[PDB]
Amino acid sequence: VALALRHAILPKRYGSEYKLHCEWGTYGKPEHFYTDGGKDFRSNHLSQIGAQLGFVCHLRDRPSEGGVVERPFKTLNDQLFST
DNA sequence: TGACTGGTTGGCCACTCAATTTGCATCTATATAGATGCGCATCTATAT
Repeated sequence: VALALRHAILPKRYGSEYKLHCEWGTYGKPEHFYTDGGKDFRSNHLSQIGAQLGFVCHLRDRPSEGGVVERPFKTLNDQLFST
């Protein structure tokens, strides 16, 4: 989770070996972080990251509330991985 | 004649001093057993 936050937050750049035509172009840090109930996200380590960067964490009520993060894995299976 | 006799140029007390014994109070500097607190292993529980 900390590696994924580091990539999300820092400005992104990729070399020509990724062959991109666009730039990812996103950066900066959240005001809130919303997660499942997994130990990874309820760990003290993430809580210390939250307090230093200033983004309080929140646990989702049910997997169906996570629709924004859950659905992209179906979309990746269909458009990318099944080929 | 060989005897006799006479002749004759410190202690008893009161006071004092060096000493030297004996005892008591005061450090003192070490020796030595018990609380207290990390620092990790180990087990249990919970979640995806």
